[PDB]
Amino acid sequence: LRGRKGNLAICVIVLLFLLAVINL
Amino acid sequence: MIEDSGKRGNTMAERRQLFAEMRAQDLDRIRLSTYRTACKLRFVQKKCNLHLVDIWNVIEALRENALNNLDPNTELNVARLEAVLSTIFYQLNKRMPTTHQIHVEQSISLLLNFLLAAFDPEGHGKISVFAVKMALATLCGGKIMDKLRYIFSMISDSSGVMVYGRYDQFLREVLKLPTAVFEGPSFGYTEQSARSCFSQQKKVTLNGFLDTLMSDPPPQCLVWLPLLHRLANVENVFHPVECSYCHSESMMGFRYRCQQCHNYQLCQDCFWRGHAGGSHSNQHQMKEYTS
Amino acid sequence: VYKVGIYGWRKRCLYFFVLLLMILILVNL
Amino acid sequence: PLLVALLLALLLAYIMCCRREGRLKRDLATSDIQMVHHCTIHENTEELRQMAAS
Amino acid sequence: PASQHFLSTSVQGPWERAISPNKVPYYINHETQTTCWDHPKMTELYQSLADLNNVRFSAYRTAMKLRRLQKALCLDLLTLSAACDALDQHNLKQNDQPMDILQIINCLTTVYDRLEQEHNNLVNVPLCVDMCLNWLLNVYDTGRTGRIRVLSFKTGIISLCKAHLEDKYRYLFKQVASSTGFCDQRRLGLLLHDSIQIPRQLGEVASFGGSNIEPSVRSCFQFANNKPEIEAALFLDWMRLEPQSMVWLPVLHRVAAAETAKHQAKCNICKECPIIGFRYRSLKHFNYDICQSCFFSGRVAKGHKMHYPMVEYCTPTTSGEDVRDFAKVLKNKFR
Repeated sequence: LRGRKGNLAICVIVLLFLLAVINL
Repeated sequence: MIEDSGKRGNTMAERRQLFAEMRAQDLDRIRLSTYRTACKLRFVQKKCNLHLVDIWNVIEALRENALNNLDPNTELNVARLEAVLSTIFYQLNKRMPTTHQIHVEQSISLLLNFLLAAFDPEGHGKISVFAVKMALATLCGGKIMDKLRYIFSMISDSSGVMVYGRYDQFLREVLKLPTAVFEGPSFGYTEQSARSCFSQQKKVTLNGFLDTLMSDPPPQCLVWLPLLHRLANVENVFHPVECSYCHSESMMGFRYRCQQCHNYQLCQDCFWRGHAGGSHSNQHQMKEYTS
Repeated sequence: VYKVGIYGWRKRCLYFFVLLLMILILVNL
Repeated sequence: PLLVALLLALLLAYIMCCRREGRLKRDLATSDIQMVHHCTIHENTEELRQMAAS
Repeated sequence: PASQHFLSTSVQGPWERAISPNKVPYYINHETQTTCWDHPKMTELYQSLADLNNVRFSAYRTAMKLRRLQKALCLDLLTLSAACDALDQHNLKQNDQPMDILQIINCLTTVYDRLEQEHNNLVNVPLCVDMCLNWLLNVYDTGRTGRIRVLSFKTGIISLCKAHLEDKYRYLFKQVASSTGFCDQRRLGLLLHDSIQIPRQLGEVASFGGSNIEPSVRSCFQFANNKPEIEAALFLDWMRLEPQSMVWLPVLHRVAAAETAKHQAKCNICKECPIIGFRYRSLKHFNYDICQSCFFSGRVAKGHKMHYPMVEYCTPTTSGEDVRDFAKVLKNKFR
């Protein structure tokens, strides 16, 4: 589903965000 | 026979009502004969809703009624001709929206009564094709250029040169229209109108025809011909300027400005009815603004 | 007779997140 | 990084300033007769499914 | 019939409803010597049509109304092959052969039996036969003589069937051309006359040059380099030139195709996203896309220009093509 693909993309965004936070 | 008498009485009553409405519009109080004739023609066109019909609708309708390949001087017999008006009526109805539609009988019966007044003063019931065709070509809405090109096409030969006899008959037919609106003494047919408009020696082309009839000023016997069209264009123009005679906050229609006095402006009603005041004099020149 | 639906506030918040991560990571670099 | 942050602020300005766009004002300029058309042109457009059913 | 006095008041004025020996009612336009039918189902169909006078342009109006009719008549379910087999089965090959009511009834039964066998839940044979007879005799039986031509019926069915546009063009050309494939002025004029009998039935004949077929033949034979006869390829090329009196059929094909189109775009007036149907993109400004719902009403956003060019997408777009035309419009606005 487009909604489910978007939700997994949001999970990708969140994991990238936390990775960048711990890098900082 | 009895139903024919009833229909004749109804048509006469409708014509009388139309003339009473025209006289009740106070257009006869207009001092200028040209503007009075133009206003009467505009009121007749608006009441008959003929401003919504262009020359092309008339051309297609006469093509449908097999009038394109007929002699111009063919007297039309008295008949119902219900499909004849139905052609134009349905052509308009298919193009116009439901809310933007007009009456069925009043729209055309008044036009027929006015045509009878203009071309059949003796009640003969026989009108030539040329007279009605020229009346429909002139009184229809749209652009004056297209109707004038059509007229020049039908008053000329196959070589594009206007025929003096055909042009003379055209002038005869179109100068009966001022007689229909009681402007005979104002704009009546004269033996020297064709000579004044055009010379019998110089050949007039389509370009020459357009330049001569739209010259500045136009010829006296047809000066009301373009002006009425202009009266159709300026009839809904808003001017946020005050007046000087009636002191109107907003004036709609033609604008007239005096080039002599200071801060003096007049509306179309004040100008056409001869209204004047102050140190201004009536002989002063007026410049016409259409916007 | 007006019926249109597209998630708009979600788009603004996504653009906000992209903006802040861009700021943060360019600062880190 | 100051130039970078300035460019990011320039981005955010039109990211948030637009706030989508209105449609009711375009209805206001639209004539109510044209709005009557808007129903009818949508009525047969939404009847496309009932075109298949019929 | 008893319904005569009841439904004679549905129309007024010169229109005069009359009954036929085949018990199908019809109006009369007596001074034009033209007559049209109106069945109660077609009466309510035309009443629904009369509220759809909102189309600003001419060709769009004709195409949309004809598509509505074809879907309502369920004749869009008919293919070229079935109609061709049905007409060849009844030996209706001579274009000038007089056609009585019985032969048309038999051919219509032949078509609609197959149509019902394919569309049992969508086609009712007697009602569809009555409706299609109503329409065909509306177009080509204005004299109430009960006799029509095979060529006119063929043209109507082939135009109103489901087939490729060039396939219908080729079949109609073969119908009007001789055994050598050549078509002179007279056969082209007859075909154009049969074509122009259709818009006059609805009332949009004058917008395409009227009923005068002579300018159309003149243009076709001027494109033919004044050749005495024209060929199928030249006929196709002149048709793709989009003449005034025949553009309505490709506009119908386009609207039929775009009825199922779905564009990922937003209407720049009514803010409708995604665009479903016809998408219109301005070729002067940027990011201006309008749906046909507001386009047909004549309402314009930001006003029109000195020239306001428009492209009309009827199919979902290709990203390469729209990036190319976006580059073109940036180039245009740069100058």
